[PDB]
Amino acid sequence: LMPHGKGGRSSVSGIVATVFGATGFLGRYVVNHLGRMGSQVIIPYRCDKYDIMHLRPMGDLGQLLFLEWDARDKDSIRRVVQHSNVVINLIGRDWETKNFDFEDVFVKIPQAIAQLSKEAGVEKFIHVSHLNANIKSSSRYLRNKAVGEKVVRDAFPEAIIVKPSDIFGREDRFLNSFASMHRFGPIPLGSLGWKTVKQPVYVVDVSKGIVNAVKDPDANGKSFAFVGPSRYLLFHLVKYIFAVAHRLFLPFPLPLFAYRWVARVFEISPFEPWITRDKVERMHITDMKLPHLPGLEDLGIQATPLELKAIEVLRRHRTYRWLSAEIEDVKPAKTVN
Amino acid sequence: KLDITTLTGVPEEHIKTRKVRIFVPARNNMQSGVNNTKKWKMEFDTRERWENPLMGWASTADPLSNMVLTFSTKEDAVSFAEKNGWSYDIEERKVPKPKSKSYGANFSWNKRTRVSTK
Amino acid sequence: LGLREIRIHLCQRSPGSQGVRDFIEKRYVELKKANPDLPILIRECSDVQPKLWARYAFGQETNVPLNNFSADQVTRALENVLS
Amino acid sequence: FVKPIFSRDMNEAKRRVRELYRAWYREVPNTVHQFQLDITVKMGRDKVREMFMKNAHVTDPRVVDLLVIKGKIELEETIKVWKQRTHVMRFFHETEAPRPKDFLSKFYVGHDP
Amino acid sequence: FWDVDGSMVPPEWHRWLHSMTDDPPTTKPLTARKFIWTNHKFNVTGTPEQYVPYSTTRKKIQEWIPPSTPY
Amino acid sequence: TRPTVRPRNDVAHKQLSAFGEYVAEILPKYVQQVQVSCFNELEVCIHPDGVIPVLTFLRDHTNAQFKSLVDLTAVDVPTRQNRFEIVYNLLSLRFNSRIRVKTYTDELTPIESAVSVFKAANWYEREIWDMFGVFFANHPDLRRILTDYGFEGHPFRKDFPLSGYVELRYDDEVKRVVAEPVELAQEFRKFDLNSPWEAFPVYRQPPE
Amino acid sequence: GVRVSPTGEKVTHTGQVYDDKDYRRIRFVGRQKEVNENFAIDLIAEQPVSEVETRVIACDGGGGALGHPKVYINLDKETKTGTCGYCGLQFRQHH
Amino acid sequence: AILAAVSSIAQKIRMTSGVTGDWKVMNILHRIASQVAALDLGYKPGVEAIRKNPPKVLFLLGADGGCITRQDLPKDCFIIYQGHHGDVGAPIADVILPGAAYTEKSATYVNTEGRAQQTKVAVTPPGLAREDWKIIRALSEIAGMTLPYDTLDQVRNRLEEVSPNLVRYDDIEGANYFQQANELSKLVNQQLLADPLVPPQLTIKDFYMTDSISRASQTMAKCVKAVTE
Ligand SMILES: NC(=O)C1=CN([C@@H]2O[C@H](COP(=O)(O)OP(=O)(O)OC[C@H]3O[C@@H](n4cnc5c(N)ncnc54)[C@H](OP(=O)(O)O)[C@@H]3O)[C@@H](O)[C@H]2O)C=CC1
Repeated sequence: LMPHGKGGRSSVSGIVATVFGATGFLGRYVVNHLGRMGSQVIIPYRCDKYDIMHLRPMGDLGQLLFLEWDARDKDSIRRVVQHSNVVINLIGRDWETKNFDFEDVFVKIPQAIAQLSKEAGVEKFIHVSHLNANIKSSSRYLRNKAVGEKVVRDAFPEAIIVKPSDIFGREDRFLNSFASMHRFGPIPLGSLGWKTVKQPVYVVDVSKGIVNAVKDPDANGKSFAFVGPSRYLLFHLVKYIFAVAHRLFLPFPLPLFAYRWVARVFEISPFEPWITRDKVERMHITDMKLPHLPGLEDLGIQATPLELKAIEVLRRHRTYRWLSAEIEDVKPAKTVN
Repeated sequence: KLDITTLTGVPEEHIKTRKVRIFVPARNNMQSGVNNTKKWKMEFDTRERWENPLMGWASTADPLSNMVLTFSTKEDAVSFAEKNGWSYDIEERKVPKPKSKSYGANFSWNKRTRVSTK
Repeated sequence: LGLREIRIHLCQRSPGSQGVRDFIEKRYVELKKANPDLPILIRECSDVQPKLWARYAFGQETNVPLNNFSADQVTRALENVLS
Repeated sequence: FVKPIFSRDMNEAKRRVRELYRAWYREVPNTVHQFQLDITVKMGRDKVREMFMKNAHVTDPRVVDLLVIKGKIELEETIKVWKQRTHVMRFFHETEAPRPKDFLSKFYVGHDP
Repeated sequence: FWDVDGSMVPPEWHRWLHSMTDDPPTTKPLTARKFIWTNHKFNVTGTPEQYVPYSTTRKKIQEWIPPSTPY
Repeated sequence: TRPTVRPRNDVAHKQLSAFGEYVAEILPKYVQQVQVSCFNELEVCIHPDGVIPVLTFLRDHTNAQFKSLVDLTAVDVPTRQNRFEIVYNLLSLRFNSRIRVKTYTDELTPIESAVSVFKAANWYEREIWDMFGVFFANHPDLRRILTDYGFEGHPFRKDFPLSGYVELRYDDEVKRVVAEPVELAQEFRKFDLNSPWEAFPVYRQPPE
Repeated sequence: GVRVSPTGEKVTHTGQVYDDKDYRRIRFVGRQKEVNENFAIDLIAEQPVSEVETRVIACDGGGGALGHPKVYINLDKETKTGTCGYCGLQFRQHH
Repeated sequence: AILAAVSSIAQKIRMTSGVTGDWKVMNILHRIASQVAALDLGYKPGVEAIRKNPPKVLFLLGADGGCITRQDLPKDCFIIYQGHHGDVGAPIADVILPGAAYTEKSATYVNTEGRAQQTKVAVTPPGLAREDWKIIRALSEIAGMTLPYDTLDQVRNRLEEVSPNLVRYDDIEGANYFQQANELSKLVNQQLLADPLVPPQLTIKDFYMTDSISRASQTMAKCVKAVTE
């Protein structure tokens, strides 16, 4: 169908999303943005009914749908994508689950989703990789994205390839881990952070951008690479993270392999690690500065600086002596440009 | 122009977007009763109301749409729309013109009224 | 460019319209005779002032009000707008 | 004509509003910290300047003074640490979509007026 | 059992536990009309059986038919 | 004329009437109509500039100690320029009498506050302030009763929709409850049950 | 034996089943659309037509004050049955 | 010919006198809902002899298959359309632009007596249909020649600076130009009278199918089949 009513929760739009990865961090956001517009949204889930219960407010009566399905089965994926007009994809896992090898997460599954999306006659199959995807010996998960990027690029050739970099949000793994270091005590870094630089991307912007990307006919085979407003060097970046966390800061150098070993000690747990050999290099990798790829403002959405977003994300960690403190007083981290 | 545009709580959007309709309501065609032609009333212009995707219900846009207001006189209603800041359109009263009638007027060979069997 | 459509407005009863009324009752047959092409639309409307629209190239229009003008002055404007 | 609320002519009223602005303009950080607003404080002061702009077409001193009566009454609920953070954020409407005043987009959206 | 609940009772006996009727349906069996259900399926909010509200009374405007002929 | 009909109590109507002229004597300056229906229910006008001086007198004995402001019942009729119709229900306990004494006001008329006189109207105050906008003489606080915090509207103005313009809901990424534009489903499907053909000729305002 | 839609789900007794294009059909997935087995329509004409040699008749729907208001069915035309405005069941005057 | 004839007839009956003279004896019954306003704006006589070379004619309704068809331009058949029912005109057209029905728009209409009376909004257009002239203001807005007025109330504001009678509703009355100046150019032409003279509608059975709504209405089909057999 086609839109009716003022753009809101009760007004309609023709959207029929099938957001894989809704269970995770980004997914609840993108579902919030599809749902806020009054578009109906399928939400296929595997974790459990309880895990996504919090999403129920986001919809309005009929606007949301929930669907259990096995990743291992193909036919279930066929069922969930049937009436889909658009099919957003967000399946991933940084630390690599034991029972499901990391390979499948960015190879077999994205491909099946792509072919079946083609059979579904999906108006807009969409896939989200990362700005660091060009093949690197570092970060197999990062390396795997490139293969998923291509397989998705082929099985469903007009698929968009989103490449967000270090999106930071309230529940972001990347921002929180840095904040969580105070419990660790000491602050190791691979040759500190001076060699490497990053340009982190705010998540609500990425989500609303996915929405407007769905809204744009013009995008198709386009390989979007989302980028942050500012290109901070990693070390001064951590400086800022505790500068707002107000926690004691004691940086020191640590060899990449030696840090890699401790990360390996932390990978032993079936319980999810705060640290992993993927995370090591995925941190130590620099963000590529790409101009040629389409701008964020092409979607019409302005980039939102981390300094305007940080304290809410990190207030929970700052001590009561600081937990009620004014925002302006931390002073912004130094920019490489 | 004693505008109470801010003194009222109404959104500026609903006062900008539309004019209201001042008028005197019409008598039922299907019914004899003249009784509701009396007393002026003012009503806002209807907007689009998309169907509810579920259960096929009405899904109204503008909240204020069901408003209705009686008035003793026309200048009264004009005064309200002026006080309140909304645009309006005055409409005239429609009392039917008197018609001469008589029982015998139906008859008479010459008048070609005649009617017929009774 | 000189004209495409021309038109005038006129109070039905007002004194400032009356000489113009007398004019339309007379010479308008002559002026209308002069121009088989370009229309000279005329309106009865009791707009507060008698009026003179005259479209030219690309829809642009002159607009001289005719309040308190004698029909001779009206015509005096009329030859002026032949082009 | 009819008897005035408080101020008569604009200056008796104009005096009251400035009293109001400072009454907000100083109060703002207090609010920024009581509710721990994530907004930078200058944004707060800017909003303070903006709500004082929406009332620009006011011309009757009874309308001015009644507006500062209600505005100070809102300041009551603000200073007493009543309301909640959400109520403070109601002035922003940030959840809501931006409105394109452009008519062409208004054509593109829906039936509308 | 170890999942027993309400709605397990049949409607006649459902009238009987609530003591709307002193007399058990045994003595006075009910009308047994053709269209009434027999197994009595009880409440089922979970599981694949599940009520679904939906749009009723078909269509509205009937959108105009596109031509199939070229030119 | 009886089994269904409620009997008409002429006696109390007589006494209330006579007392009504009595009061009509006593305060010519503000008192106007002396309405006296067969419900045994007396009523009287007051000019708004005359709110306090009358009411105080009422509390004090003459032959009716109008103790206890039971109500400041309020009505809004948009037609009249004096749209507001503030009403003082009253009850002289010693005389077991009841009376209804009302007024009128415009949107910017600071009608007198009986807060000093009754204090019961510390809230009849703020409700009838808030629901309306009937500004009041001098009250310790005009902070709103009932309606929320940032809420702008004045429901019971018999103006703007019964749903109102406002409909709040919790929202996700803002982590908080937020007011939003209405979007009612199904809509209040109002029935116009008004009946052409008058049933009460005895009433009936003349066409004039 | 409700008529089956091309999608395979049964149509409502007021026929209106969703189009194959229709995305909305997704709602029924993982669940069961429900439609009544006992259409009243068949049951209307299923009944034998009552006939009385008289003339005007008075149906009550069976059950005094347990059914429709008393109604006087005419039988002026033997060319047709006298269906009730309420019961929906036919009548005729046999002779 | 019948025009000059009847004008001569009414003038002749004026010559018979006994007429008050303000009687305005000369009058006709229009059956069309649109030509009367277009002639209040005096666009053109509406002569179809124009159907010559022009490519890319725009369709407003275009309900008849008669007066116009795609033989006007042998080359391009590109022809824009903005009706609401698809009958007759729509298929011929290409790059179709859907638009509102009458109750939905608040757009005005002129009675044949010169009475002006606007339509008011009702159920609003069913889907992607919108206000009729709004698409025009959009095309002009893209055309690099945007219209100065914005609201429909403002196009009504423009009607005073041109019509100027569309702004006034119940005002049937006006100055009335009188047969003097009228008749004089009528007699400076003259046309041959002819045979025959038959009403378009003939009988009842033919009366059920005129405009796209009357055409497409199902009650009309059932009713015409009723009057047939
Ligand atoms: N900053 C960032 O986080 C960035 C992320 N990306 C990429 O974008 C995607 C979105 O990130 P994010 O949502 O934070 O990651 P999450 O882990 O939060 O989202 C992944 C979700 O998909 C589910 N899932 C995926 N595959 C399976 C499977 N086979 N079986 C069961 N569940 C599965 C996960 O578990 P379940 O649903 O079962 O709970 C989880 O809920 C990721 O894939 C990531 O690689 C790219 C750039 C930056």
